[PDB]
Amino acid sequence: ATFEIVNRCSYTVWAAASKGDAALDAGGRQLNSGESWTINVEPGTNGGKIWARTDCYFDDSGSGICKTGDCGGLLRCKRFGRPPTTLAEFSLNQYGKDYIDISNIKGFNVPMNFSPTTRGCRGVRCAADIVGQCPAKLKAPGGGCNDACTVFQTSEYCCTTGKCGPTEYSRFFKRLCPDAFSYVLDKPTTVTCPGSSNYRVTFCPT
Repeated sequence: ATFEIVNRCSYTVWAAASKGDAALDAGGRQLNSGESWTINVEPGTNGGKIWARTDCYFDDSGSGICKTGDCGGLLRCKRFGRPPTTLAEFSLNQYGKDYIDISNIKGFNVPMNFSPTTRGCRGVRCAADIVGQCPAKLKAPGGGCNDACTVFQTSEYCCTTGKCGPTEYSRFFKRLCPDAFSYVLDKPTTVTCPGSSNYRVTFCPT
């Protein structure tokens, strides 16, 4: 499957793509403002994620740091990124269908649209100014808006027991972005697409 990753932000981002235990395609790349990078993701990929990283520095070997979304200091991510990270999430070719969503469960750094480029389903978007409106206690000094689990490490925010409800913090993410997951047990906003659809992830779509 192809994913065109497009940076419409006015700032550079370092895109990342991983399924947690491996890179997808090259795993990461710099995207200056306006650039597009198209990756290939193997059919059947389960639990894939794409995200933006901000304020990165990498040496000639591809090792360094980012302020949001850092994946073990690598340009080419093999693992998931450090919160806060707005997440484009997908599982492909799952009994004949693809499943896509956006999640704020690991916080928010960059606004995102995640849409199919082929027929048969809609896209999802979280493009509100979550960083600017972020509750004081969730603001990440390194940049972005943390989720409450990251900040407070409670069973209720992290849904550790698989019993948790919405919270004042989850409701903030949900109010700003109704079409993204705001906590682990949120009413799903997952979209079913035809198996083997192709996609575009756009940072700063509006």
